[PDB]
Amino acid sequence: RMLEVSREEAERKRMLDERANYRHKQALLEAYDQQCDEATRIFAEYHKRLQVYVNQANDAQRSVNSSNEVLSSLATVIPASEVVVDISNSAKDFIEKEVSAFFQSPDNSLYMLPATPQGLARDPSAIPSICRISAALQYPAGLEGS
Amino acid sequence: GQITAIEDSLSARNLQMNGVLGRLASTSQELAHYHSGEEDGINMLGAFSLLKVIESELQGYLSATRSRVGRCSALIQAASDVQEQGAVDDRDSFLHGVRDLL
Repeated sequence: RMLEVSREEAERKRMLDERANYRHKQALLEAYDQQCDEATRIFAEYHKRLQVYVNQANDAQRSVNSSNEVLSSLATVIPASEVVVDISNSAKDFIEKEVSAFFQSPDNSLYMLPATPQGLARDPSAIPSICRISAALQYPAGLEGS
Repeated sequence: GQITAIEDSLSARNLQMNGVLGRLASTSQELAHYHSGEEDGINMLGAFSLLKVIESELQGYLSATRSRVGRCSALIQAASDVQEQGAVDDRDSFLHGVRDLL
């Protein structure tokens, strides 16, 4: 009649303590989306063409400027060599953000679930909910919980 | 459920910026050129103004990579609850130490 299993308790820390501060993760998701937003910020007015350079302006607008916009010309050199490489750095930092976000965006949102069971999160303190309050909690994990 | 939705937007924005990784040099001189012809016939606003955003973009990128230090903070909760059975039985092994009182 030891039919109590405290796995509910291990999940009682987990079930809805995430929602008690549901907006901690959204602040971090804003930070993760910030690189998406800041990339969107830098792709707003002049790089608005980049949204269609990827599809339509690919073979048209890149090469016409190199001749027509200088044949018409010959106060137009200073800022282009400083910001675009930073924009290229942003693209370099975006693909690596996406690789990170493919393995980090789940982390911040999920980690609010172990907020209260941060002991269950951290290695040196998950034992209490896996050993101490577990002489019935380990029943579902009977093979694991000897 | 919401973990995949944000990643879907991430993956979509990752896959529609696929070419920009090697097609972002198009603005290196077009930004300069598409002002040059008009002013000198007889665009700098995007170039100058955006330089401010990159510093904010870098700081936003800094938090993206700074969280990689915390990449092992969330998934461990399900992982630690299982893989630590060596110490789990150890703490209940001293329990077994009590029972064999002889």
